[PDB]
Amino acid sequence: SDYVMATKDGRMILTDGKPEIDDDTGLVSYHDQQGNAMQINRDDVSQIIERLEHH
Repeated sequence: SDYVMATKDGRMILTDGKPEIDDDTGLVSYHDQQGNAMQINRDDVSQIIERLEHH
């Protein structure tokens, strides 16, 4: 329930909510920290990390 996005160029983008891989557009959609809807070329994304939360 805490997603992290790894980019092919090394960056380790934190996010708010689960990103969206649209294979129909070749785009990954996401919200960052300031409530901003963003889009990044799927191609520049290498991994989608879900960090499970535990009580």
